Amino acid sequence: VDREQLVQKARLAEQAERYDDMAAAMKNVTELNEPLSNEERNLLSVAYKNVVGARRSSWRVISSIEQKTSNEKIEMVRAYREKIEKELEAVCQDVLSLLDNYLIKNCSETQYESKVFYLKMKGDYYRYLAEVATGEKRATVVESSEKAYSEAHEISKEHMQPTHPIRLGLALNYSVFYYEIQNAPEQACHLAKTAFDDAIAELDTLNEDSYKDSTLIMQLLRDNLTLWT
Amino acid sequence: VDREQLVQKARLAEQAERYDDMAAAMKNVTELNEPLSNEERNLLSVAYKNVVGARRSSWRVISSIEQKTSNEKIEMVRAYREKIEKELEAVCQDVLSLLDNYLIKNCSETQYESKVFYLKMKGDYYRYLAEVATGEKRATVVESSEKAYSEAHEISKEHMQPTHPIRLGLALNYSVFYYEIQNAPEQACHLAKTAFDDAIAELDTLNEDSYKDSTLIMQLLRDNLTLWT
Amino acid sequence: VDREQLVQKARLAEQAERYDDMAAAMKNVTELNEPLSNEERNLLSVAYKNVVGARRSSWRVISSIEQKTSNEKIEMVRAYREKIEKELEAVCQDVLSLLDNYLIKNCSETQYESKVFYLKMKGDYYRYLAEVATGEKRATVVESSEKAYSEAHEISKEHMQPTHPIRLGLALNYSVFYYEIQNAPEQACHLAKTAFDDAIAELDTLNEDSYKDSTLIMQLLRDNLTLWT
Amino acid sequence: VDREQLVQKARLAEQAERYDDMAAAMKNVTELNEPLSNEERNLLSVAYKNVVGARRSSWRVISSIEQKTSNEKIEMVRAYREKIEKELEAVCQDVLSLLDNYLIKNCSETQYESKVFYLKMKGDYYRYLAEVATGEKRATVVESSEKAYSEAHEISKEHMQPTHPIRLGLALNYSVFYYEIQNAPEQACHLAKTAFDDAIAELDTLNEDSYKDSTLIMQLLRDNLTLWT
Amino acid sequence: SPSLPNITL
Amino acid sequence: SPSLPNITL
Amino acid sequence: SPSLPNITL
Amino acid sequence: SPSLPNITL
Ligand SMILES: [Mg+2]
Ligand SMILES: [Mg+2]
Ligand SMILES: [Mg+2]
Ligand SMILES: [Mg+2]
Repeated sequence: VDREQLVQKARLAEQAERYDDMAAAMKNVTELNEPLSNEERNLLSVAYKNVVGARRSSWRVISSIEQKTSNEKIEMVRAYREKIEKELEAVCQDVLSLLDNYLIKNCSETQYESKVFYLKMKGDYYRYLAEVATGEKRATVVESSEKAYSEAHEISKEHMQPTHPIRLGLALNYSVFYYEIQNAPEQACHLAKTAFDDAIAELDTLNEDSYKDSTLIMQLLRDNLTLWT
Repeated sequence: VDREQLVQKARLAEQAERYDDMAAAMKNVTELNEPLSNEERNLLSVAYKNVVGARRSSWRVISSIEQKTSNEKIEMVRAYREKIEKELEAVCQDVLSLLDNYLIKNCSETQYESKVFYLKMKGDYYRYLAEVATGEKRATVVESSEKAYSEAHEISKEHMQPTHPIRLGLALNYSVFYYEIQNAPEQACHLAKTAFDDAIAELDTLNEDSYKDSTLIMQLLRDNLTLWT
Repeated sequence: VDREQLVQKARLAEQAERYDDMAAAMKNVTELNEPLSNEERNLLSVAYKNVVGARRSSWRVISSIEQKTSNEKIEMVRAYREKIEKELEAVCQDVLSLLDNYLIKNCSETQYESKVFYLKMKGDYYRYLAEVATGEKRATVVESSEKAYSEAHEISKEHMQPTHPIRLGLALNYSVFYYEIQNAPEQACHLAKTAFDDAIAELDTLNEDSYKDSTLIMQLLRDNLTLWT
Repeated sequence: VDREQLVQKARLAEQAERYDDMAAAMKNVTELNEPLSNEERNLLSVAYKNVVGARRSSWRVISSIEQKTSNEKIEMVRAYREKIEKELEAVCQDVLSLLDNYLIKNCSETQYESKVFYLKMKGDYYRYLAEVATGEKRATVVESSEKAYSEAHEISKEHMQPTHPIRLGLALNYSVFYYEIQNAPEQACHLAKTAFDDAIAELDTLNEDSYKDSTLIMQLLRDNLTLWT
Repeated sequence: SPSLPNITL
Repeated sequence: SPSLPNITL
Repeated sequence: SPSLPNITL
Repeated sequence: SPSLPNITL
C-alpha cells in the first residue's frame, strides 16, 4: 500500500465501525516513520480511543459482575476479567510505544500543537492503564500519566492560546486524572476552573476555524466543575 | 398585587407550564406603565411565545385535517379551524398592542437593545398573523412584519455588535420571514449568511456573559443556510 | 349542534391537543342525557384525564417549590398552589357529577362494562381529590374512592373475564390506590398479583379484538409488583 | 474447560458485548458433540447473530460508499467491501456447518422445536449469504435458504401451535425472505398474514411461559404487513 | 403514574 | 420552526 | 431488519 | 467519562 491508501482504509474502517482495522491502518501509517498530518493524528487517536474504549467498557462490566458475584464461577469471572485486562494493557502499550518511539520522538521543535496532542495521549493511555493497575504497577503508571500531562501542560501554557481546543481538552483530561485517579478533587477543580477562567478571559483568542470546538470543551469543563462541586 | 408579586407569579406559572397565567401576569406588569427589566422582557416574551405557539400548533393540525378531509364534517373542521384562527389572531393583537401602546412607545432613546428586542417581537407576531391570513389581510400583515424587522435591523446594525445575541436572533427570524412568508429564498440566505459572516468576522466582540447564546444562534443560522441551500 | 357534531368536535380537539374543548364537547354529549357509546365513553375519559392531569402536574411542581422554598414569596407560592388546587378540585367535581347524575345513574342493568368503567372513573377522580386533600376532607374522599373501586371490583369479578382490559385496568388503579393513598403496600401487591394471576390462569379468555390491551395491562401490573417488592 | 464453564464464558462475553468470544464459546459447546439445551441454543443464536450482524452492517455502509463513490479510491472501496464480504461469508459458513454437521444432523426425532429452530437458522444464514451473493452463487444460496425455511415450515405446521413463538418467528423471517430476497411481495404478505391469522384464531393456544413472546412477534408480523401493503 | 395509561383513541 | 428557540429562563 | 429481533437472554 | 469526547471526523 501507499500512505494515501492506508489513510483511505482508515476512513472507510471508521465509517464501517471496524475500529481494529482503523487502528491497524493508522499504526501502519505511523510506522512509515514520517510525521502525521492533522487528519492522520486525529484518525490515529479516534481509532485507538475506540479500541481501548470498548474494553474500557467490557472490563467495567465484568469487574462489576465480579464484585456482585464474589459460587466458586468466581474462578471464571476472575479469569475473564484478567483476559480483558491483558488485552486493554496491550492496546495501551501499543499506543504508548507509537508515541514514545515515533510520534513524540520525532516531532519537530516548532510543532507545539502536535507535541501537546501526543503528550496528552501519553497521559490518557497511562491513565487507562492506571484504571486497572494495582500495587506498585499502579504507582508507576500513575506517575507516568502525571509526568506526561504535566509536560503537555507546560508546553501548552507557553505556546498555545488559553482557548486552543487542544489546550482545553488537555485541561479537561488532566483534571479528570486528578479527580478519578488521584482522588484529589481540589486539585481537579482548580485545574478545570483555571483553564475555563483563562479561556473566558481571552475570547478574543478564539479562531474562526475552531471556535465551536473551543466553546464545546469550555462547556465540558463547566459541566465537570458543577458535578464535582 | 405589587410588581414583584406579578413577576413571581409569572415565574411560578412558567414552572407549572401554565402559560395563560404567565402571560396574564406579564401583561399586568406591562400595564403598570413603566419600562421592563431584562428579566421582565424575557418573561413576557416566553409567556406569549408559549401561548401563541400551542395554537400555532393546533392550527397546523386542523388545517392539515381540513386539506386531507376536503363528507359534508367539512363544515365542522372548517368552523374549528376558524375558531383556533380567531384565538391566534387575538393573542397576536394582544401582544402587538402591548408593543405599540407601551413598550415601543415608551422605550427610552438609549435603550437600543430593548428597542430592537421589541421591534423583532413586532415582526414575529405580524409574521404569525401572516401564517394564517389570506387576501388583502395577508398583504397588510406581511408589510407590517417586514417594516418592523427592517427597523429592528437598522437599529441593531448601528448600535449592537454583530455577535450580540439579540442581533443574531433578529437575523434568524428576519431571514425565516423571507424564506417562509415571502418565499424569497435568496433574500433569506443572503441575510442569514451576512449575519453569520459578520459575527464570525468579529468573535472578538463576544461578551463573557453571553457568548454561549451568541454561538448557539450562529449555529442556528448555519443550520438554516444548510437546509435552504 | 347535533350529537355527531359534538363528538366530531371532541375528536378534532383531541388531535389539536385542546383538551378543555374536548372535555366541554363530551360533557355536552353527556348532558344530552342518553347513554354513551364505547367511543363516547373513551373520548370523555381521555378528555378529562388530560384536563385533570396537567394540573395534577402543575400542583406537584408548585407543591415542590413550596416545600423547598419554605422568604415571606412564601405567601405567593402558597396562594398559587391553592389556586391550582381549587381548579383541580372543580375538574374532579365536574366529572363526579357527570358520573353520579347521569352515567352511573342511568346505566342500564346489563351494561356491566359501562358500570365498571364508570365506577372505576369515580374511584380515580376521588383518588385525585385525595392526592391534594388533608384532614377530615381527605378521610371523606378516600372513603368515597375506596367505595367506588370496591363496587367496580365486585361487579367486574361477577360479570367480566379476568383478562378483560377494563377489569385489569381497575385492578391496576385500585392497587395504586392502596399503595399511594392508603400506604398499604401488602394490600396493593395482593390485589395486583391476584389480578395478574387470575388473567394468566385464563389466557383462553383473551378476545381477538382486545388481547393487545389485555397483555399490555398485565405487563403494567407486573411492572408495579416488581417496583413495590 | 468443562461445558458449564464454556456456557458461563458465553454469558459473561454477552454481558461484555464481546460477541466473538461468545460465539467461540458456543461453537466449542456445540463441538462437544451433544445436543444443546434451550439456553445453549439461544446463546449460540444470539452470539452468531451479533457477529454476522455487525458486518451485515459494515457491508451495507461500504456498499453504499461504493455506489455513491463510483476517483480511481474506487479500487480501495471495492477491495474493502470484498474483505468484509469474505468475513461475512465465513461467519455464515461457520454457522451452517455447525447446523449441518451437528445440530440438525443429530437432533432427536421428538425434538420438533429444536428442529424447526435450527432449520430456521439455516434459512436465515443462507439468506444473509444471499444478501451479498450475485450470479450463479446467489441462485444457489437462495435455493438453499428457501429449502431450509420450507422444511422448517412443514415441521412447525405439523407439530407446533400457531401461537408458538418459534413458529411465529419462522413465519416472520420466511416472509422477509420472500419480500427482500425474492422480491415476491404477495407471497410475503400471504405468509405473514396467514401466520398472524392462524395465531389469532387460536389465542387459546398461548402458553403461560411464552405468551409475551408470542404476542410480540404477532405485532412484528402486523408491522411488516402494514409496511408492505 | 403507577396508574393506567390514558386510552389510545 | 426554522425560527429562534424560545428564551431559556 | 424487517426480520426477527435477536433473542433477549 | 468525565473526559474528552472522542474527535468528530
Ligand atoms: Mg497567553
Ligand atoms: Mg460593528
Ligand atoms: Mg371467571
Ligand atoms: Mg393446530
